[PDB]
Amino acid sequence: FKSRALNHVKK
Amino acid sequence: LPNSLLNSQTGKAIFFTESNGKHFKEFINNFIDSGFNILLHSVTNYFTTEQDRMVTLEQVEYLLFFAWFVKYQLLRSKIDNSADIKQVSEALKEVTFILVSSLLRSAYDLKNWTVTHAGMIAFNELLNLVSRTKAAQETDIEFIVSRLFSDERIQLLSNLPKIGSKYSLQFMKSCIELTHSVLKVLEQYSDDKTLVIEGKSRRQKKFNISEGDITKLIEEENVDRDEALDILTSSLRSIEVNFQK
Amino acid sequence: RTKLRGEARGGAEDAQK
Amino acid sequence: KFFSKESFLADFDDSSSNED
Amino acid sequence: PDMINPEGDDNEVDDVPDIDEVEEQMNEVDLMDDNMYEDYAADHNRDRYDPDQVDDREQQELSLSERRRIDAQLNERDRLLRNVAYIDDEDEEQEGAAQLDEMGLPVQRRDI
Amino acid sequence: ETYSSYIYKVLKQTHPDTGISQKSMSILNSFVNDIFERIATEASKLAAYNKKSTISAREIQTAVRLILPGELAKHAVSEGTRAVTKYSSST
Amino acid sequence: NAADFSLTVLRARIALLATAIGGPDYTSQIDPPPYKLGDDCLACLKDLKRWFKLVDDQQKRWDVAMAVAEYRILTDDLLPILIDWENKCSLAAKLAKNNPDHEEFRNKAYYDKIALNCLQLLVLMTWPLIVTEQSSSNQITLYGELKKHQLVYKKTILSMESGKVLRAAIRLALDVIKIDRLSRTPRDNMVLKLVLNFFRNVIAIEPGEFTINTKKSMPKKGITSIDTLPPNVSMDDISLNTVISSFHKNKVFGFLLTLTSSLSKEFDQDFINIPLLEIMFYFTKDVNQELLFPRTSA
Amino acid sequence: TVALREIRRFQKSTELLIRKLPFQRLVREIAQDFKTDLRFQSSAIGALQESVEAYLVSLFEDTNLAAIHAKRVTIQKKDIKLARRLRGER
Amino acid sequence: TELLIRKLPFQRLVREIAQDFKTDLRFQSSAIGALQESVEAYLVSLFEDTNLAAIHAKRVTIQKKDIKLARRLRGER
Amino acid sequence: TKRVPSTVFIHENGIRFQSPLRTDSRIDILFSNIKNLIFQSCKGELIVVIHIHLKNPILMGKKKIQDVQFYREASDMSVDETGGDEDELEQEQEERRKRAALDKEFKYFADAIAEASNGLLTVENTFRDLGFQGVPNRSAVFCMPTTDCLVQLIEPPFLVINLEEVEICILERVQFGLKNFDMVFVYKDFNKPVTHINTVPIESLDFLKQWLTDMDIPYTVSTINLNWATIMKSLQDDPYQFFLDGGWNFLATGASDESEEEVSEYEASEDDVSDESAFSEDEEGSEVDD
Amino acid sequence: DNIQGITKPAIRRLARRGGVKRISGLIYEEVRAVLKSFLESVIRDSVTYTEHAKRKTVTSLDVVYALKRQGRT
Amino acid sequence: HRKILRDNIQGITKPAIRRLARRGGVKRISGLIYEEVRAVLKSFLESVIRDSVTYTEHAKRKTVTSLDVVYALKRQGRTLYGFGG
Amino acid sequence: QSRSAKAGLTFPVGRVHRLLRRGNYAQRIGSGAPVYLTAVLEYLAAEILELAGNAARDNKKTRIIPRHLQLAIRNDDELNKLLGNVTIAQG
Repeated sequence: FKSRALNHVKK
Repeated sequence: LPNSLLNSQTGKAIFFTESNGKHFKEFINNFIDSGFNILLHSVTNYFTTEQDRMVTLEQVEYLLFFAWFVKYQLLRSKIDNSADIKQVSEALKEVTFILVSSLLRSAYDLKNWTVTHAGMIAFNELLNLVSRTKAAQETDIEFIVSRLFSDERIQLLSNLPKIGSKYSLQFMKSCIELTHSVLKVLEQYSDDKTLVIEGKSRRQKKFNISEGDITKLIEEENVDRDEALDILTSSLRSIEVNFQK
Repeated sequence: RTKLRGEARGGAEDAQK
Repeated sequence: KFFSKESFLADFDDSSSNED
Repeated sequence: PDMINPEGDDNEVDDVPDIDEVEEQMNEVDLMDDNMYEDYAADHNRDRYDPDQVDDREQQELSLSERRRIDAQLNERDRLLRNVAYIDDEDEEQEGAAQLDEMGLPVQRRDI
Repeated sequence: ETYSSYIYKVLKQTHPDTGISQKSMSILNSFVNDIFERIATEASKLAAYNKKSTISAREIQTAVRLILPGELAKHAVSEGTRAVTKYSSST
Repeated sequence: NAADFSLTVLRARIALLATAIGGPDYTSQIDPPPYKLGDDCLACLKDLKRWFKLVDDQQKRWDVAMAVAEYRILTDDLLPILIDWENKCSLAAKLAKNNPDHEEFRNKAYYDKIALNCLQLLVLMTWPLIVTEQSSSNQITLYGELKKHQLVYKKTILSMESGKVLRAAIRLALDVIKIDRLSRTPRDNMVLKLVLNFFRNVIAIEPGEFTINTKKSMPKKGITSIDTLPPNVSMDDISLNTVISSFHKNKVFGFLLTLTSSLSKEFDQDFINIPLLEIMFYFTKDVNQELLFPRTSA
Repeated sequence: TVALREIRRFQKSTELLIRKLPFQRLVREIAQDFKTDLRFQSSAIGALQESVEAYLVSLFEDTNLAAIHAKRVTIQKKDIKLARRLRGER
Repeated sequence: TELLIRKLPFQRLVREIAQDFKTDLRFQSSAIGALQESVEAYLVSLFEDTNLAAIHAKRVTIQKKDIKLARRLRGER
Repeated sequence: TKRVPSTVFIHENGIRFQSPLRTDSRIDILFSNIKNLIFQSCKGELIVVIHIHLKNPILMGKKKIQDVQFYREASDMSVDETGGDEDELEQEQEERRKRAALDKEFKYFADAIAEASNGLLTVENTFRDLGFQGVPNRSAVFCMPTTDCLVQLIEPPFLVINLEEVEICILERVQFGLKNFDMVFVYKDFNKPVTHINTVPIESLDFLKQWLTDMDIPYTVSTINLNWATIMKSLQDDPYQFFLDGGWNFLATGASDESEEEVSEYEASEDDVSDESAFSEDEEGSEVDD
Repeated sequence: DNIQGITKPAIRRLARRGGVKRISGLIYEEVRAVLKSFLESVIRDSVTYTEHAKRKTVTSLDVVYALKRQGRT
Repeated sequence: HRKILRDNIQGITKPAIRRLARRGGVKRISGLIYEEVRAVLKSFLESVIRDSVTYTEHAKRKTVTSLDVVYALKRQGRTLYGFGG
Repeated sequence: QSRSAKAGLTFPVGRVHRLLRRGNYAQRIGSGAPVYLTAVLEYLAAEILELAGNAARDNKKTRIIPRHLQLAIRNDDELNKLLGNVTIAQG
């Protein structure tokens, strides 16, 4: 499986 | 890895309050004025033997700790003249030079890019500290600028911007600040010409030694001949670089 | 063994050879 | 600026006593 | 085709530390050379210990039980510091703790 | 050099002609102290293993027959048991 | 149906253990209910350590951590035990400083041992969660929810009467520090490493990341939120301002300063050289130095 | 022949190895880290001296064995890493 | 923890070792199982070292000389 | 390019090997050209070999080779992949039986080659029990001291040290605390360069010295590595001028030379006096348990 | 002797948990040699401990103690 | 203009490393082996002096006796003989 | 007649007993165990003395040197089994 991570620090 | 300056946005701001900000400023000031040097010396003692076994986390946190506290002492010395820059003087030893440069080189050759970014930040602040100490006093400064820019590290700092455009914004901003620091510290030697640098020789550099020459160098610089043989070998790889180049 | 050695009977021809 | 450990024990016990 | 060994020949796989092999290619120091007849025989000045710095006197020595206690303490220190996962591997840890049930869970202490 | 004079007594006992040097005697003394340390620590660990509080000669017997090579261990046991039976018969 | 049966018997056993650690002593009538230790309760602490060893470590599972987290062992059992020990020891230290050899603890060694085991569970349960490749699918499934439970842990540690557990941890450290350097066993320096590791866990806990599955195509609605927060936990509780406030109020800063300044003369530096640097990094990873100098002004 | 005579003299002048006075300065500098106010015994510095010579000579023997194993005369980074590792001293 | 080598050959190996010892002590299966588990652990350690000694020499097949290198670097004779 | 199960032809003057790939490319070696006929057993080995050393090199067409070996894979397969039954025990039975059969097969052929030469070439047998490991060239192989030669027959550098042509076998870098040493054959004639075999284990050394006593070749011990190129060139320039005065005396024999006079008496230390004593054991021997 | 009769796919499964992909022929014989030496050492240590304990049958705890000896730095 | 030798690694001189390597028995060496030997020597002295200063600091003295050093080397398993005790 | 002559060994059984007491290997030690240990020390020291003296006799040196001790350790295989890890020096 392939996953993409999203951070809250990029906001 | 935790979220840090390598991962956060350049516009991210921590909003300290008045009391919390004052307490943090007092704590960091007492940390640098009390035991930044002892802690840094102990860690560069420990990691110089554990260099080939540490995973990326300790390399990143060591380089960020070093760069952050060097930058904070630089900014405090710039703002206020009460603080002493020699409180981060143990940043300028040869062991920390070897550790930071070897971490950056091993990060580049293995194509590891987080430790490359952290070492780029640490090298930029190392050059900033060297520039501040050189501007304060005009010596060991020529020795340390010969030490950092030795080997193939000029080619390393040259080809770091060529590969910058693929990666993130923070890597590219560190490329900006590192190249600006490199050109600012190397434009100071445009007229002074003191650019003797240990270089890597490729083909045969073998020389038939003369023990009369060895003994008269023993009389000259008060040396034992084994380390004079070391000096005689190390003088053969010494080259000079052009700043226009 | 009054000599109290592991190879007291074995050392003579070793020294000879 | 050396920080003493006995001073930290004394400050710990004193701020346990009254806390200011 | 060559058969270097009956037992097996080289796999011919590429070397991952290419930087080290290249820097050995451009730098190699021979031990069997002309300079090996130079490093050994020397003056007697460097084959000395400084009498002023080094103090040689009859001093107090540890007892044997004290030295064995220090040996046990630093063996414990090296074992704690060298092989550590977390702090939870403390003293009087259960050597009979490895009790796995039929369902994989730890076996309950002390039947309901 | 606490154990050295008795090394010298053994050396006179085997034949009085030869004489021991300083450095080799120091090597011999450090050998004897090392072997003493290995017997004594190993028997202390066996006393902890069998939970006894008294050092006996029989755990010394099995400790010598532990760390020494076997053909040398049986000779060490033989001379030792002759010495300890002579000591007990003298009582 | 082996997996869900094993999960529900594991959750039942953690529930029974969490009831067996202690109670709030509703029998006594005090306006704040004082926490009372249960009968044979140190064995329950060793059972939590045994459960976290045998299942979480070798078997590559994280079911025990959430089984503890949903039954509030850190929130309701370990923190009241450590805070009660801290308050009792502070009062006893006051009364012994004014008059020595009066009003002692009855079972001080037992209280120190259960306090040390509670601190061990705090370090073992608030450890930073890293999920690299080739790990078990249980950890990959459970990572986000366990990060949220660690966020609840950090909020509860920093917010429970302004973090008296930090004072308990530094008291467990100065139990070691009062001993002379020559008389300190390596277990005592390992307890010092435990305290420094606890402070690095308190600082180092950050909100998790939002991971999505990219095998299917992204629909027209798209990502609606990337919030990874528990219900009662806000961004203010996690942030560094509360950390600095709770550390200055509980004198964590003076503790770190007095271990940093005499690192070579007083302590065995090889034990605590690395957690001290980790603590300094976990302060300074998210702080810009230009904004710390501000140069109606708001 | 005076040439093979000085070869024989060179055979007499072996076993010097690492030099005594730089080793004394280096072990003093190493001892400054653990405790600044320290003093040494000359037999202690000598014992450290030949312990380091014995360890490093055994290390070069193991590194040479690893290098000859690798179809190769020279020694590597990885040769000395293998030679140090398979003694179990990690 | 699978006991790969067959149990009755190991039980008669221990009888053979008792035969050349001429020790005439008996054996239950607990000590034999502990011996076999310890042998499996020592052999998997030796074969892992033989793996990485072989791939140090840029081969995927372990050999006679990898075994000699493992014994000599371990120092066992 | 590809090896095939070929055949070998005995003639009364020359051994013949015709390649079934190409008839024109074949090897013809005279029986008078044979210097040595070595037969090696397969015990502790994967293949079984007969080596032939020549006094006059033979050219293949582009380069002169010195010695030719005929080999046979005795085992069924060289390397076995990894990943009820009991056919394997009978399998190891059949390769021990066929190893004995192939040992007979090459021993009879060695007897045939020895008989066909009519005394000009003799037979020779190797011994594994006296063998010793070491590195010639860049290969650490179990080398093979035999009755007539010292042979090395595994690696494509094949080494045959003729014991009738060697002057001395200097043992070299033999110091204490050292597990390996360097052993160097210097031939009787000085024109060819010396042979050096490195990294021999120390435990064979005395046994190796015993072999040095069997083959009528002396030995000396030098504790330092010797630069053999300059020494051999100085021997090439003036052989008789050096040998007439101190031919072998330039090295230490084995050493003592001048006396060191560093021995000391232990100064005749007396018995220890003023002991601590004060035992106070308070322990009873009682009855010993046995 | 059954040290001749030690089965070979068991050695291949030891090799499977060893991580290797291929096994040579002399590998078998020298693994059986180091088996012989290892059993020699550990059974000698076990019979020393059970001669200390005066029992006619060895125990597994003495084998664990022999492994504590056989483990070295 | 000329580089000075101011480092603690220059106690480990290059012909000392080459003499140790010739005593060990290599035939040719690389370049990074010098500072690898320097790092190995630093690690070994830091370990042995760590045990030795622990010994002599438990002896309530400011000097190091050779008995402390030989027992420190004995604790690592690298036993030395010929120094008394 | 003290304990040393009562055991018949010139190595000191009393000093072995005392240094066993000061080591705190156990709180109780026997009487036959120091006799046994000093007989083992007698056998080992006498054997390595005899081999070292024989090695001195081999090269016709009347005086024993630590090189003869080194020859005694290297030549005997079981002494290399006993003393393989240790190196000896000052020569």
